[PDB]
Amino acid sequence: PDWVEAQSEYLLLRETGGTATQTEGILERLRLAGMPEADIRRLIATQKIQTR
Amino acid sequence: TFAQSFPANVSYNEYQYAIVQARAAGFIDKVYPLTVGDKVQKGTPLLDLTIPDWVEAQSEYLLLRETGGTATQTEGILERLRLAGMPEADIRRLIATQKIQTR
Repeated sequence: PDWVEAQSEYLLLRETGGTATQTEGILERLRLAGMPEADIRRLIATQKIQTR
Repeated sequence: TFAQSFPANVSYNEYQYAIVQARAAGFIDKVYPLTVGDKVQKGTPLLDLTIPDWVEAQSEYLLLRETGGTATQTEGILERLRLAGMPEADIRRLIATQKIQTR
């Protein structure tokens, strides 16, 4: 579950057409949180919150 | 008159002793070819790790640098970094790159 809060926050900034400088910052807060760089690529590729 | 042979053993110098613990929690990025038994030398790479403990404060620094805060306000956030555990050598790579340090 840990990573979900920040994932959704990223997905709604994709909705509210946020800046690259703003969105990238949240992807980085995930890498540091321990999420797999691949499991992140999977996030962007489907705009879907990874849970399992 | 005496003449006795006492048995002895060769051992490691216990004044040349070092245990390498991580300053703060994190995960391992990669680990170099090195296992128990190998002969290493001062400077030999052990492992690369990512630590997100200090990141928040490093921003509190870069921020201070964009608004040109006080020199005493900068030494503050800075010495709080060395107090947090961040290595004096890795700090020089924060001021020099002007980018946060993670790995």
